[PDB]
Amino acid sequence: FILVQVQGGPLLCGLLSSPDVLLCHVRDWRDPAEAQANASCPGVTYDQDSRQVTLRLGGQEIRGLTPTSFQQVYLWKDSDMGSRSESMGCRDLTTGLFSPVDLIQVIVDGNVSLPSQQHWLFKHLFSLQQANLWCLSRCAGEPSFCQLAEVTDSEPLYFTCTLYPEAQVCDDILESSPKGCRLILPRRPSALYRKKVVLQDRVKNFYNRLPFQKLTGISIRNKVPMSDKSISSGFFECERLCDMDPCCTGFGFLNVSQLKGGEVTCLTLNSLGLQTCSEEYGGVWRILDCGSPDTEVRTYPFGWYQKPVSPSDAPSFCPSVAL
Amino acid sequence: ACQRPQFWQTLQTQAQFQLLDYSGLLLAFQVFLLDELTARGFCQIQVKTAGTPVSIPVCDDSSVKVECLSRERLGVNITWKLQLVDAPPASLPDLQDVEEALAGKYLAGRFADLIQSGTFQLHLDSKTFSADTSIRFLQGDRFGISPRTQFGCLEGFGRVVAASDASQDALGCVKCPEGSYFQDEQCIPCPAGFYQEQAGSLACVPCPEGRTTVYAGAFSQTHCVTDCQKNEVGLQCDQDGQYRASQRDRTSGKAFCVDGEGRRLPWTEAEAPLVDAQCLVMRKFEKLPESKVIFSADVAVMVRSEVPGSLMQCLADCALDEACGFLTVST
Amino acid sequence: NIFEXQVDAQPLRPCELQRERAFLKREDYVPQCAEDGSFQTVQCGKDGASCWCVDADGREVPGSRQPGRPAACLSFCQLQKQQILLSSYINSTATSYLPQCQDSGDYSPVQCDLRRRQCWCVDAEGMEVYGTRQQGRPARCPRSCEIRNRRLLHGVGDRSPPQCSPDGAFRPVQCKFVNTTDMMIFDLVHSYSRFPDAFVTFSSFRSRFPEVSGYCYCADSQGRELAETG
Ligand SMILES: *[C@@H]1O[C@H](CO)[C@@H](O[C@@H]2O[C@H](CO)[C@@H](O[C@@H]3O[C@H](CO)[C@@H](O)[C@H](O)[C@@H]3O)[C@H](O)[C@H]2NC(C)=O)[C@H](O)[C@H]1NC(C)=O
Ligand SMILES: *[C@@H]1O[C@H](CO)[C@@H](O[C@@H]2O[C@H](CO)[C@@H](O)[C@H](O)[C@H]2NC(C)=O)[C@H](O)[C@H]1NC(C)=O
Ligand SMILES: *[C@@H]1O[C@H](CO)[C@@H](O[C@@H]2O[C@H](CO)[C@@H](O)[C@H](O)[C@H]2NC(C)=O)[C@H](O)[C@H]1NC(C)=O
Ligand SMILES: *[C@@H]1O[C@H](CO)[C@@H](O)[C@H](O)[C@H]1NC(C)=O
Repeated sequence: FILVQVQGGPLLCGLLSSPDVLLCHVRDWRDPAEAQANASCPGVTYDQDSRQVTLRLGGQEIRGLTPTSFQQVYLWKDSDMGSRSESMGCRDLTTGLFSPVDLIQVIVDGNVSLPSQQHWLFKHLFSLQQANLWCLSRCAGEPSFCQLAEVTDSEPLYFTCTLYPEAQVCDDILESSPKGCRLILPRRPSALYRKKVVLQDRVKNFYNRLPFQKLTGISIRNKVPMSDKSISSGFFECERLCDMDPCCTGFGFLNVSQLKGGEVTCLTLNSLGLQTCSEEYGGVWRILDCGSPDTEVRTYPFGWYQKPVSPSDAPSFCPSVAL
Repeated sequence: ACQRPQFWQTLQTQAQFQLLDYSGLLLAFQVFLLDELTARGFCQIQVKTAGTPVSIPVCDDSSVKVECLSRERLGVNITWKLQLVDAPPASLPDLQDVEEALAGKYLAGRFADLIQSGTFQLHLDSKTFSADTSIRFLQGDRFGISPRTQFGCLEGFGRVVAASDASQDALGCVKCPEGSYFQDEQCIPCPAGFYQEQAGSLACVPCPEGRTTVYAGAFSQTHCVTDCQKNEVGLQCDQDGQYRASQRDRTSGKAFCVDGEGRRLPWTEAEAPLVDAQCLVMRKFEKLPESKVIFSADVAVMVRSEVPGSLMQCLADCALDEACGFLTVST
Repeated sequence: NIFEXQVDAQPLRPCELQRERAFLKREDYVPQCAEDGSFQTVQCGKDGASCWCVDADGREVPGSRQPGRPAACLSFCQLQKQQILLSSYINSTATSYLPQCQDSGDYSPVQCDLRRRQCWCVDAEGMEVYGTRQQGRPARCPRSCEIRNRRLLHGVGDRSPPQCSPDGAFRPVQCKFVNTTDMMIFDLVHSYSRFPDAFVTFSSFRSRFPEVSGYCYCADSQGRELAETG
């Protein structure tokens, strides 16, 4: 049954029989500015549109008679849902956007802070084929949040479809390969699918090159080798990779391992840390960190680039990073 | 409240002329007239310096106001406002030099001649709106034939001296303080439930949804307060500003527990101190008045668990039963 | 006059195209163009007997034609403001953007929507510089030489980065390299990144690139090569 109490209004008490998808969990990142028209998750909507708050719970809309606070569903776990006589008077173009993830790469630390959106697809009407398609289609419908979609069948009544943002965590080593980068998920997933990154034709930000040559305490989001490209093409890709990451604050386009000849590398960052060693200053008197000979960040167009400074902060689901 | 006064920050002159349909959106004509004024250089002051001439802007989006007086004759208000921080002190040393640059042959005398001539017309989709030869100047509620300047304050600064006696006192502007916002030449205290921390602001930041301000004119984030903390009846509060579950009376050491709201639950008042953890379980039960109870045969749980050394404990047994629906206690 | 070295299509603006075509046909009206290639807001006629104002496309604004030079013509920023406001009155449209003009009449480098919610950088012709739209006023709008350099990295144009002033404008003297063998512009952006040590001296440069010669010229404010200065 569903129980609803709009703030200082009537109290609803819906009964449920054979639900298909429980959909909104108290702990889900919800889009802060999301149109109520687009099937906004919390059913309540149009508070005082004409002094009436419509409720679109279940499949049935209450008229709206309301002058919110509590809203919960309850489930009979040991239900006869899948095994019930019908006489009791009851009642593929998107799978190509994703690529399976080798579950081994996942590290399982239950304590990680990772926003998500949970769903329960009940097994009495969902086959594993359909559940994998419902979950993937829903991830592709949330283009601002979902990068990963995992499906689990470790429960007797329902499949679990939880959508994640990017879960990859890297170390701060300036290297061309993602070997110190791991996926950290709270639980072992039966199947983990990653949306394939699609590069738009044009760049969306006019990035500013930092005057500083040395960054301390950076936070890296991804490491991509670019040595199989022209320098112009690699820079163009590095710009559009930071465009696709809502948590990216800037990128590095640089040669790493310069003592062995250098490797062209793109590093997307969600924190620039402490920026030092400007070429404009420290001419006669330098005190801060300078002179890293295993890295080449000076020659055009190498450098550290910043996404343009805006007073609007990153999406709330982005990881918290501090010096 | 008490702040440092500042000097007058702006100078202002106003003229009126008439443009020669109704019940329509005239605010388009406010932009069109400003564009025509800008095109002919009546929104800049040009100062004949030695080398490069500095340009002082004397208009904004509020400079032109139009009202409909009669058919085919619109009424136009033009207001030139000079900010003194833009007037070059090397070219206009005294404030008198600034007044005459704003109300003389380079701005207002040059505009009166243009209107009196008859050569001001506005081009709007092949239609022509020529202006009448009559021009009037505000002189403090008496439209005269000569421009008079009027002193004022900047955007974030409240007036403290009346307009009329600006000739008497030079310090007429104070910055709106930390508890305040600016509207309409006055500094108005943040209303209750709102706070502002930085002076010279245009709005009041609301408190977090769980908190409010006890009085008006709050001037810090910490001044936003919860219902528990504002509480004056002595109820103690935990961190995060939530009511402490366990309470003790002011008069007597008698101890009681309160709900999520500050309502003091009866029937939990006991002489023995109650630890907060003891009130949490009792907060999850409700005591039924006799009118809701019927005395007749039913069936009792047969739990034979280690018998205590106790209502507080007895409730706790039900609180973890998962089958107990309710219980009764004897005397 | 501008005439670039290697390009097949000259970067001529519409006024400069209409001016050249008219001078060729010995018409009595030849459009007058600004140094950057825009129409001058005042367009004279044969001998200047009659003069009128025009919009950004050279179309005569009605009612402006006059014997003698018009006293004042609205700039292109101001003329765009009129056409937007009339449009809403003529054809109901809830405007979301009204251009902001400097007191000289040109477009303000930063342009904000009426909600003051989104802002972007425009060039000297009111056209949005791509990638500059954001929440709030952009801290620093890029200049023309910096924009040209960034678009070069995105595959637009030749591979020779123009030299920019500290303010971000074009330097008046522009220098590039020409491969004398195939008579093509030398790929400077990639050669400099891969061989920075070949650029220490001209001895080291011509050791690595023996067939490459220098080509310098005078550039206009848009970085275009002035004719017959190479
Ligand atoms: C960043 O790293 C890249 C890749 O490691 C560097 O590009 C490489 O540069 C070297 C030398 O400049 C090229 O090696 C060869 O040098 C000999 C001279 O003995 C020359 O005869 C060859 O034709 C060749 O140039 C190497 O080809 C080149 N690799 C690529 C993929 O372009 C680059 O120099 C580094 N950038 C900086 C600023 O250090
Ligand atoms: C144009 O300016 C005149 C003079 O400032 C305005 O007339 C004043 O209007 C206020 C508010 O209605 C009155 O309190 C004053 O008594 C008026 N003064 C005079 C001398 O009439 C007029 O309202 C302005 N028009 C517009 C459209 O702003
Ligand atoms: C200058 O242009 C000539 C083209 O005429 C380049 O020489 C050619 O180089 C390619 C390799 O990229 C060879 O396949 C051709 O056989 C070469 N042609 C000749 C005629 O030798 C030369 O490399 C260019 N120089 C620079 C510095 O770019
Ligand atoms: C994570 O936190 C939980 C409870 O807060 C704890 O049981 C667990 O040991 C923690 N994991 C660690 C410390 O690795």
